[PDB]
Formats: sequence, C-alpha cells, structure tokens
Amino acid sequence: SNLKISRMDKTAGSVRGGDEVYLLCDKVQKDDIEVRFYEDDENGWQAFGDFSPTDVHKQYAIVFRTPPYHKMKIERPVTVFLQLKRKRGGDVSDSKQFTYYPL
Amino acid sequence: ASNLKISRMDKTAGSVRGGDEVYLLCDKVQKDDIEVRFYEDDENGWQAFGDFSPTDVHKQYAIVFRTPPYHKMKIERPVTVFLQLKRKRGGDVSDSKQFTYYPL
Repeated sequence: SNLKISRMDKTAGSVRGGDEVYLLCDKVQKDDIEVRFYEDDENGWQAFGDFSPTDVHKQYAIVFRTPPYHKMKIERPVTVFLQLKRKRGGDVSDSKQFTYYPL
Repeated sequence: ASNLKISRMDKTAGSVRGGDEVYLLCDKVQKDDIEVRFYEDDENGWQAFGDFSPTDVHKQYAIVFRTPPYHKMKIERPVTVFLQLKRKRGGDVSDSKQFTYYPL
C-alpha cells in the first residue's frame, strides 16, 4: 500500500498486447518498479509491462507497453488485475482492473 | 521551474469537436499557474485551451486534459495546429508541439 496508481491512459486493449499506456502514480524508484498483470486464480498467470528506465517520468509516471494474454482465442473481453510492485520487492500498489479484447 | 517542456504525450490527433482526453508529461509546473494553449500562426491566430481542473495536474509533472473545439467545425480535411504549455504569470512557454484536428 506504499505504491499507488493515480490514473491510467487506458484500461483495455488487444489481447496481443503491444498497447502503450500512460500511468500516473505516486513516487516510484525507476530502477525498482515493474507493472504486473495478473489473474487471481489457481493458474496464477502473470505478464509484465514492457519499458526501460527512461520511460519512468520524474518518478511519477510510467509509459509502458502491455503484455499479451496467454490465450489469443477469447470470445468475450477478459478482465485481469494490474498493479505496481518493487522487483523482488514485497511492496505493491492497490490493484486496478484491465480488460483484454479479442481480434 | 526553469523552462517549460512537453516531454511526451498521449494523443496528437482527435475530433474537431474537441472533448478528447490527452495525457501530457512535462517538466515542473504549478497547478494554478500553467496552461495548455492551442493556436495558429494565422492572421486570426485562433486560440483555445485544454480543459482541466487543478486536480488533473498530477504531482507537478503531468497534465490530464480534454481538448477544445476548433474554430471551424465544418473542415474539409484534417487541420493541424501547435499547442504549447504556457505560464499564467510569467507568460513564458515551452517549445510548441503539433496537434491535428479531424472532420466529422
């Protein structure tokens, strides 16, 4: 609960990932942050937000590319959770929702 | 703050009717002392401003805003313009970026 996501560019996208999202957050260290996309279920899937250090703006924003879903053949939009977290870190932000769309 | 700077930004095109949300990452800015001015070199140097309350001025380094309707609603093709960050007091600006309005 140390980390926080204030606002996001988008909350949906192509299951193929590759979508650029602007993320407004509370202070974050550019060398110890990641954007984890995950599902809360026995399978426990997780993909990560793509981006280098330079995309973290003044420690208060992150411009990244979405990861793709593990199944491209989905019939309807699937919602998943996405949060902020320190690498190995055990510190995270509350988790917002992100939906993936078909093709 | 030194000199205004638009680091990067969301959209760079939208509808001539304005109303589109643009994320814009910039250098240090102060909530009640900054503006996002749209305009044209033109004789009639049209001018408009992005809409946003002071709450949309996230941590001094970013601005979430909606665009303003262009002055010609019925344009034949896509019309491009410059939109620079501007200071409400000093009056100084940031290098101007380009934004393109689209027809209905």
